[PDB]
Formats: sequence, C-alpha cells, structure tokens
Amino acid sequence: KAELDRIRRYKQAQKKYGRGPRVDIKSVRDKKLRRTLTNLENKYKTAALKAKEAEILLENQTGFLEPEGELERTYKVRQDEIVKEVAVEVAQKKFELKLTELGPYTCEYSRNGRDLILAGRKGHVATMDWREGKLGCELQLGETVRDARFLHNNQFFAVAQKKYVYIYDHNGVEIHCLRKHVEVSHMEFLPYHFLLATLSISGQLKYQDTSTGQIVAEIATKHGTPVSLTQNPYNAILHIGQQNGTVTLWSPNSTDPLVKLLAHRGPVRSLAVDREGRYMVSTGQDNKMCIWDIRNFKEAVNSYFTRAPATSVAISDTGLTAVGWGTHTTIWKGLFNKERPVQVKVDSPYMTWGGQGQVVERVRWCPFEDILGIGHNEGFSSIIVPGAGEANYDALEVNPFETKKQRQEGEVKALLNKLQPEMIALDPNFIGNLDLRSEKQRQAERDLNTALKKYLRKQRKKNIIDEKRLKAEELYRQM
Amino acid sequence: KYLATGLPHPFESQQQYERSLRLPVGPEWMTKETFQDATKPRVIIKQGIIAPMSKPMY
Amino acid sequence: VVNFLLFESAVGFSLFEVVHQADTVGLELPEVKDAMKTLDKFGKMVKLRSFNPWTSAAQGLEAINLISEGIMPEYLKSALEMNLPQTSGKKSKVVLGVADKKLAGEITAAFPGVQCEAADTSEVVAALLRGIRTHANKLHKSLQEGDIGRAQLGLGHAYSRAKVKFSVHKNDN
Amino acid sequence: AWVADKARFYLERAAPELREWEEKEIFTKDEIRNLVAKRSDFEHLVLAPGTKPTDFLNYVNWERSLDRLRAKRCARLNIRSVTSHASQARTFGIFERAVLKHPGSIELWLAYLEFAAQVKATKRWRRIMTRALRLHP
Amino acid sequence: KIKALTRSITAQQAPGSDVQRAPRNLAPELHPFERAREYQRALNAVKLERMFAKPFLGQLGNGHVQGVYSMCKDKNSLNCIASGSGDGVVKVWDLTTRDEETWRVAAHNNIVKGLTFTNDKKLLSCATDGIKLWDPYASPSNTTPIATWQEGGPYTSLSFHRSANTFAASSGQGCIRIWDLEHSTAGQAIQWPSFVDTITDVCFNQVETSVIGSVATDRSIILFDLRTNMPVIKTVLHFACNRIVFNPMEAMNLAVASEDHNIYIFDARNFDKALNIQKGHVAAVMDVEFSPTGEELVSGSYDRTIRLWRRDAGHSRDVYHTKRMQRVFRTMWTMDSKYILTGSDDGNVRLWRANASERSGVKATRQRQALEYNNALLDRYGHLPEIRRIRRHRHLPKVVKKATEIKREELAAIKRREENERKHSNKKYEKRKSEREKAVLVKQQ
RNA sequence: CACGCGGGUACGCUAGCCGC
RNA sequence: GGCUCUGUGGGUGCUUGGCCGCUGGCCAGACCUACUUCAAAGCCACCGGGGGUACCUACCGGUUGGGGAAGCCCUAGCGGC
Repeated sequence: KAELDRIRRYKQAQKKYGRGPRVDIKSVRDKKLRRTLTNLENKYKTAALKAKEAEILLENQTGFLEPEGELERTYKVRQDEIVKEVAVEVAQKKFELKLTELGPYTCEYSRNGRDLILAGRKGHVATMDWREGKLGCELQLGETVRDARFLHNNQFFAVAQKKYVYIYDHNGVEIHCLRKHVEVSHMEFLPYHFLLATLSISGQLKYQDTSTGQIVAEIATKHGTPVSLTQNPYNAILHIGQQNGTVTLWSPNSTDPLVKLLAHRGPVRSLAVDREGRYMVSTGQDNKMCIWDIRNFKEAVNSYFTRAPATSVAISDTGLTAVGWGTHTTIWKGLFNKERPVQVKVDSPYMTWGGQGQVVERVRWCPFEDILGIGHNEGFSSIIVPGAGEANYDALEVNPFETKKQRQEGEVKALLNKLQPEMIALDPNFIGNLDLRSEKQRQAERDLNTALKKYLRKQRKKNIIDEKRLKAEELYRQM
Repeated sequence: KYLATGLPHPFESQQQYERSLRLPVGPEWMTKETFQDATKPRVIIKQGIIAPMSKPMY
Repeated sequence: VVNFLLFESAVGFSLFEVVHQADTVGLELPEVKDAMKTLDKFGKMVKLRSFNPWTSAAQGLEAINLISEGIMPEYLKSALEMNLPQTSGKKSKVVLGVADKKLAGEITAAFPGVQCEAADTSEVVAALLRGIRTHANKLHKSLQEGDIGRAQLGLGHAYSRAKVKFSVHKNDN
Repeated sequence: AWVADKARFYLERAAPELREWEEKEIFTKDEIRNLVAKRSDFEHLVLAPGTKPTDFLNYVNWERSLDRLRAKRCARLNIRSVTSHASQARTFGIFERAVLKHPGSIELWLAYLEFAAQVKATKRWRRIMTRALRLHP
Repeated sequence: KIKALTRSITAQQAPGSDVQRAPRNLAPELHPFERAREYQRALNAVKLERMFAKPFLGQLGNGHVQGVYSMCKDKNSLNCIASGSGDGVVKVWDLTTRDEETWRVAAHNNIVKGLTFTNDKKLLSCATDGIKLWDPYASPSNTTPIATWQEGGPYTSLSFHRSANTFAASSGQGCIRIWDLEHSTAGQAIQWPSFVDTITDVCFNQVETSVIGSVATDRSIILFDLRTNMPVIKTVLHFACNRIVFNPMEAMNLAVASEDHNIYIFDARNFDKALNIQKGHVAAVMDVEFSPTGEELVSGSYDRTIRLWRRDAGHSRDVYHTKRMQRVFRTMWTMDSKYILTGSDDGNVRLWRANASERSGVKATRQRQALEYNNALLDRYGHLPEIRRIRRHRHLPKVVKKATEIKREELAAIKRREENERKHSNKKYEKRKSEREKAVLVKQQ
C-alpha cells in the first residue's frame, strides 16, 4: 500500500533518532499516568519523525570514489590522478612540508581542523593554520618532545618534554609547566570534560582538570609501561594498550581497569576507536590487527594482517581507517559497518599511500575535510582521500569556520557545561537511572539442605553463638 | 550521586521512568520546532486582569 | 488594559495597536525600564496600525491650534471612525490611550464605545506613550517621507507665528 | 542578528514538502539540493537586518514560480496527490512578514493584493485591503 | 569517479551579507554526552535560580501605624488596593504610585476586621462599630461615609458579589447577612437554625455566583445558597479554621486555612475527604489566597512566613520571610498573578513577587527560551540528589527552623505512639484510614 | 463538502454536464 | 669599474646503488586478507621544604551477606574437612 513508506520512515527514525526502545503504554495501570505517558510517546514519536524529515536540509555531500571498469581497482589510484580529477580549493590542501633535521614529526589537528600542531622529536614544535598557510607559532625547546596536543581551542597547546608537560598560549609563550606529570609519554585531552590525561613511562595515569587546575585522580596502572593510548569519543574512557598484549579500559572513578580486552600476543602497537563508540581497531606487535565491537565487548571479525607492526592507526569521521605501518600507510574502507549485525572481512584496502623511504610516525585525519595528514621522519605530508570526512558538521558543537566572537562564546559555553569527572562510565547515559538498592530499601521502610551446612561451616569460625545459629543447629539436628 | 535514589511520584516502574525520560530536550539534539513544542510551559500567563471564569467553556 | 493608542506628531497622527501590554505593578522596576529603553524589546509591545499624515502645513497648523486648545479635529474623528471597531459601550468597549485629558473626554463623547485613558492620569499609558515618543523615528521610518526634524521646526515656527501675529508687526529688516 | 536560528524554522517547515517531492519521482535529489540551497539563501536574505521590498518580491516570485513549475511537472508526470496548499501557505507567510517589515511600500501592498486575488482568496483579500487602506488612507 | 567534499566559506557567510549562517546536523554521532550535558545544564539552572531568587520588591508607602489587620484588592481594576489597620484607619493605595497613599480616613474606633471594594468604585469596611461605605475616588476628598450599618450584631468580615451590587457580611451572632445596595436597608439574615458561635470569614464564590462559604469557631465550615436563602451543609473539622477561600477557575474547590497549621483543599460537592492537604507551617495559618489563575496559593502564617504553593503540591514551593516583618495577617495576589501583597503586624504592606527568580517585562526570544528551557530541564532532572538539595535549600529564620525541628520530633513521636497502639491493640485488623479522610471529623446537613 | 488538465452550455471573465 | 645584498652547485670526516611487504623483486609495478593453538613470570620506575588531614585515593588489618580454584579424607556422592 501507500502507507508502507510511512511505516518504513517511522522504523528508520525510531532506529536512528529514537535513543531507546519505546514506553509500553498498555502496562500502565494509573489513568493519569496512562494519558500523560501516551502524550509523551506521541511527542517523542513526532520528535524523531521531525528530525528525520529535517535531515533533508543538509547542505554538503559525502565524497567518494568508485571504480568504473572491471579491471580498475580503487587502491591503484594515484594522488596525481586525484588532484587532476578533484576541485581546486581541495586540491590546494595536498601539500608536503620538508623538515628533515629535527626528528620524526608528530601531527595533531585541532578538533575543528583549523590549526594543526606538528612536533619533531628533537624539539621543533610548530603551530600553523594549514589552509590559510600562516603559522601561529614555532619554537625549538631544546630537549626531546614526546607528544604535542591541542587543548579545547587552538589557543592553548600542551607539549610533553623530557620530564614534564608544558602548556603554551597561542603565541608560544609558555603559560606553565606541570610538575606532577613527570616523564609523560602519552597524552589525551577529553574535550567535553576539561581533563588532560597523561600516561607516564612508569605506567601512572594522571587526569588534570585544565580549567581549574587540580589533578583529579592519579591512577597507577599496576602492570608494565604502557605502549599506546587512545580515547573513546563517546564514553570519554581511555583505551590504553599494554605490553603483555591486552588493552585496558580506564576511567577516573576506579583504580582497577573497567574491562581488559585480551588482544595480540606481543604488545599492542596502536589503537583507534570510533567516534560513535561502536568499534575499536588495534594493531599489535604480532603482525595482526583486529577490530572489536565495544558495545558488546567481543571480536567482530578475524584478525587482518598488516605486513609490519603498525606504528599508528586512526579512523575517520566516516568508516575509513588509516593504518600506518613501517614506511607507508594503507586506508581501509569497510571494516565495521554499523548496520550489519555480523561483520564481513574486507578483501582489499581502499587506497594506499606510497612507500618511498619515509617511515611513518603518526597518521591523523583532518576532522572535517577529506584529507589525511601523515607525519613521518622527513616532515609532514598531507594527502587527499575522497571518501573520508564528515560532510555535514553542526555549527553548535564544533565549527570549521569559527569567527572570533563565535569562538569566545563557544569557549564560555563549554566552560559552563564542562562535565564533572565522576560522570564517566561505560554507558554515558546513566544519569537519572534507578539506584535499585536504595529503591528496595525505600520500599521496605515504606511497607514496614545444601546451603544450611556451609552456613554452619562459615559461622563455626567466629565463634559468636548468635541465636540464628542456634535455630540453624536445631534445624540441622532435625535434618 | 548521579543515579536517582527512588522513583518519582507519578511513576510506577523502573522501566517506565528510565524509559520515559529517554530523549534530550536541548536544541543541539532536537529540531527547532520540537524544541519549542517541548519547552512550551504548561500554564501560559499573559498580562492583564485574570478575572475568574464567567461562563462554562465546555 | 489598553487596546489601541493615539500618537500625534508633526508629520501626522498615527495610532498603534498594543500586543503584549505592559506590566503595571512593575512599572518602576529596572528590568522594565530597560525594556522601555531598548527598541528590540519595545517593538514587541507596539505594532503600527494606522497612519494619517497631513495634506499641508495649513492643515498641520489647524491641527495644533485645535489639539492644544483641546478640541479634536474632524479628520481625527475620521481616522478614528476608520480604525476603531464600531461599538457602543453596552457589552464590549475599546480602550484607547491618548496623551491629553480633554482630548480623552472628547473622543469618549464622540464615540461612546471607546473608553479613553489619559497619559496625564494613567501611568501605564504614560510610560507606553513615552516609549513611543522615544522610538518614534524608527517606528515610522518605513513610511516616514524624509525626516521629522525640519517638520517639527517649520511647524513650531508656524504655530508660534500664528499665536503671536509676528509678521504683521515685525518689519525692520 | 539571530538570523540563522530565525530561518531554521522556515527551512524546517518547508522540509516535509521536499520529502514528499523526493519520495515521488517529481524532483530528483540534485534538484532538491538546489531547491534547499536557493530557499536557504532567500531566507537568510529575507530575515536580514537591512532588507528591501524588492528582496521580498524576489522571494515571492521565486516561490510562486516554483509552484507553477511543480504544477507543470505534476501534470506531465500524471500525479494528482500533490497539492499546492503548502506553497500558498508559505507564500502568504512571506507576504505577511513582508508587510510587517515594510508597511509603507504600496508596490508590495499591491503585489500582495494581486497574489491574494489571483489565488481565489476573496475574504483574505478584503482583510489585506482593509489593512492597506488603514496604512495608506 | 573521484569526488571529494569541497567546503566554501559561502557555507558560513554568503558574500554581501552579515548573516553568519549556522548549518546544523542533528545526528547523535555529532553530539555526545546528551544526558550528561543536560544534567550539567540543569544543575547550572538550579544554581542560577538560587542566585537570582530575589523576591522582595517594595513596600507601599510609609505603611500604617499599628499593624495591618485587613486588606482587600479591587477585583475589577488592577492597581487599586486598600488596607485597614489596627488603630482603625483605612488607606486606599494605587499600585502605580507606591510613594504615598491615595486616600486615608480615620474610619472606626477598634481594629478594621473586614474590608472590601464594591463593583462600582466605592469601598466598604467592617469593625465592631458596624460597617461603613466610602467613596475614595471623588473630585473632592470626603472623609465622611455615605452609608453606615450597626444593626446585626458585631460584624467580622465582608465579601462582595462578582457581578451585582450584593454583598454579605459575616457577623458574630452566628449569621451572615446579605445586602443589595441601592434598594435594601437592613438586609436578609441567613443563619444555620440553632447557631451561636461567630462566623469568622465569608467568601462569595466568584465563578459560581450565589454560593457563599463561611467558617466558624465551632471548627466548622458552612455553605449557603443565595438563590434559596438557607444554609446548605455544615462540616465540623478537628481544629478551628481561620479563613475560607474558593478557586477562581474551578467553581467547586475551596481552601480553608486552619489552626492545625494546615491548608485543606476541599470539594464542595463531597465533603467526605480533603482533595489536598498542604502542610508546611510552624504557627497557625492566618490567610490563604488562590492565584487568579487558580493553580497556586499564598498563605500568610502567624509566624513570620509567607508560603507559596502549587495547587497539587502538598509542600512549599517557596517561603518568604524578613526580620522587619513582624507577623503576617493578610496575603493576596495582584490580578497579574505575578506579584503578591502582604499585610503584616508591623503596619507594613509589602509587595513580593511569586516566581522569585523570574523577572518581568518584555524578554527577547533567546532570553525567554533560555528560561523556559531551564524550567523544562528542572522539571525533568529535578529529583536527582545534587539538584534536589540545591533547589530545596532555603534560609529560614532561627525561630522557624527550631520550631519546625520540634514539630518534626513531636509528629514522629505521635506517629510512633499510634503505630505501637495499632500493633498491640485490636485496631490491627482494620484498614489504615488515609490522612485526607482523617482531615474531617463529621459532616452534617 | 470542494481544491489539478480537456472538450462542452458560456468569455476583454469563470459559474454549470461528462472525462483525462 | 667598485661596494653591498641575494640565489644555485661543490666542499667543510675515508669514495660500496633508488624503493619494497628484502636469500627475492620493482622501478609502467603485481597480488590484495590470509593463517591459527592453548592471554600474560616477578621487581623497579625522578613531583622542592616544613606542616594540616574533613573528603578521595594507595597500603595494612578486620566486619556482614554471597562465591568457591586448590589441599585432605572416605561411609563413594548432587559427598564430607
């Protein structure tokens, strides 16, 4: 019939924007509760339906490339062919920085992709606006540099020196150094909480609140130096990856790991985790990489193999992933589809960047454009890959063209809605659920032959006599 | 401290209440029309003499 | 509770229709005074309903020399007949807001269904016409041909000269 | 200027007519992206601070020509389910905020009266005529 | 078939326009921490309303000399108040100019017990002297009354009809008596047939005309039908009731403020049980008044408190207090249903606001949308522990706090005594009588 | 209840019978 | 004709090729996603001085309710210490 499209529309919107199963109105016994819950179910149904109908006003289109003939394959496509076939405002972004004498470089974009920071190993830390081509800062620092990271804006950044971390302003003037964070080898900035989480080489993980300036919870990961660290963008829990070959999930409200996904036989070399929090791809020292469903904590498919222990892996805003191993990175497209209940293995990579003798230190996706920045020992190299990048951003959350007034107002609103670090769990939507023990105690204070042998075995050891045990002795004598 | 200690007054079941909230109110997650219709207040008081009702409406 | 209000200026007289009327208990409150200051929060209160300009400076001179003396003119009676809903006050009235008490009495005597509130007596309509006199250049600018400054200048000169009889015994230049 | 948040409502109101036109075979998806971009540019021009009656009339003429184009295309593709009522309602909305913003422009008042007389709206025409006579006596 | 996503800055500003275009994508992958960010915004909303909760607005004039023992608004106008003090002087105030009184007169000898406005423009006042009528709005000021009435015992309160020129005065002889102005002299005295105790308050029902409620010091409420001039029903409660009032949107609901520290919302058709019991006070409740929207209540108590209530709440939405306010005798709304007025025993008429953190005037759209968004968010997440403790914290004076701690101890002791007598007496095999059913002692006709 | 396109009784017009 | 400034190439250490998934290939690349038996041994791991300790965390010792690896025995069991 003609209403079949209507029922399909409602099923699709209840899948996507529904955020829950539905309230069962037939089991409600109260009359006023029944009509108010029917009113609420009508309002939530039209809410999801109007969001799905207003998903037509999205402006941009997702990029792609598809092979035409039967012999042509997508991984044999050259960057010169992409640059010839693509528009000029996005063919401008395929550059290459040639910085040779100051260590392998480490790239990190800001979370709108306006400014990128690249840090050499021997000290050369620079901060540039890579589309407009101007550099905001460049400074040399002397000693080694473990990791450089932007903070909430492109105003402040944070560099991990030989002992401490240092946070710097937009001009590069050093605001301060953090002395509690010694020998920091990895850093990750939670964006919605204002926490900066640092793994030392000793295995200690410190969460420092950036806004107010006090370290929230120093967790000591009891086993080994950590090899890698990433951050779930959906839970804000930290997937750190150890050297015995397990990845452990950490949160500032517990000193034990939340889960520990057992992984590759050697140490895991790199991790990456989806921005919807669905799946995690990890690459180990044993040459395999493998993906996990995170919402169920099981392995999705068999282990893919990489032909070298992959130094970095970073997955995009859409389904693409760049796994950078040895001296050339490969991009895979369909590793984890959200819609499929049982995942299938991908035969061929989506596209491969060339191996011409520059060992890849770190690959990163520019968060809203369809490019990929590889930081290697010869410097920085930005390549363009069409399928990646979220085509339609939201101007309220994060904006690639944010003016000065919009940046000021957004920083103040993010300060006002910074989340307390005790609001971190495996499921981030728990706020308002039942304390079941407290509800059972409230209802209690409102309404007011195989185990009874191990009972006596446990209570003969106290040796309190405790009249319930006298009743249990009489029961055992009767038995 | 972010869990709720007991059920609110009209609700009768844990599934009912924890599944009845379920959707964010804010403008980031819902459309503008939905946000207006969901944050309209129940009693809408305009300015003037609010005289008691003269004759039955229904 | 005001429904409409007259407002006479040198280019002509316009009557506004109030929607979301002013709070009368918090008239001396700082937030309501700031609302009466800002045009973005007073144009929500007033919406321009009708405008009647003069035909000539002679008609504007007759308009002042009737209104200041108190008596309403025939074209003001005409525009009120056109804009106000025709009633007699037996079961429903219309509240008009005017600036002068004698003009209030005469409009109420000409139209029995229109209850007039004078700005000299009622503080609500006083503050409301005060806000319209504040923002009177921007509330009319879509149909304000030219300005109001030279109109007020020439009309004050014509009114003062008609009151004084200046030209008949000033001759020395 | 809250013009983005102000024009969000008019775009979200015009969206389900575009959903019906996409689920029928009348406008293709690239053409509907073009309609979305043109209505968005028109709304962000209309709800701007410094605006003009010629800008309001350009938007009125575009919406009315879109209704005429969809009428020709609907008669060619032989559909009777699609109605012009939502387009006439949004054209009346454009004209009502037009005469709210610029009441002193008789060209826009006469264009409003011509539109209301042309799509068979006699009672609405009499009300618009009363408001126009009150503003320009 | 290569195509990558190209973003011009035309998607942020079209050239030639100052409008910053804000494209929005409502997909939930882009907006993480939905429930957590909304909890943080609700917590900010509670802390913001506790910061901007500033309810005291002003005080009408210099006040009275002795305390304000009666006051009455004009239900037709919007800024006409009057208040009669304890030294028998009445004043008519205009709420637009609160600097000085509009019209004052040394009315009576004793305190002014009741006071009201007529529907034309004139006002009436009771005393133990007898009731009087004045014209406070006249082109010469007249101190002398234009009518007086002494026969009918010692009068206690007044209540005027909604439409006509009828009014009922509650006397101390156990009767009310009803006058029609301009063609009645002594009025008609309606009484319960053998009734002796004084009728304290009287209130015309404004919705349903010709239904009159009254309380009396027999701890009883009585009704009256004016169409067939007789009493109707009489129920005896447990404690004395200070004041009856009706709901201006629901014709059948009434509220009695009673010496049980309590407000009882009753149904006039079924006096079996109370529809609601508001319990929050410390000393006796002196005055109760429904909002003109019919959904809220003010109660001025005999200790130093005003308590603002919703209609279905059963506990305080707000409490207002002040070191200068000595006792509270008469509280009533303005017809805006936004501001409340308080006639005290310090001789002061004070003007507070209900919705203490909500400022009046015209708001911009992104201002009133932020306020409505905060109110809806508190309606959802108001029961969580942090949000709950900050939204319930209010600073009470030391006497009221100490006496409500004593009242909690005494009520818990009485509940424990009753529960022990139930568990060890023969009442164990009965259903527990609900508290709204226990609110009424007997009902008779 | 009616709302698109045609030939009709009829136009410096669209009110009325049947279709596409 | 001269001073100054700038750019490129060579040199400023003793001469053995460009790249790769390197015993072989490629420099026009080619093939693309396999194969699998048994997670891991422990320790250390740099914050300036004196002081406070309500709360959180670490360490040590306990308390209620559950849980049972392993050790021991035999009336053999859905066992027992």
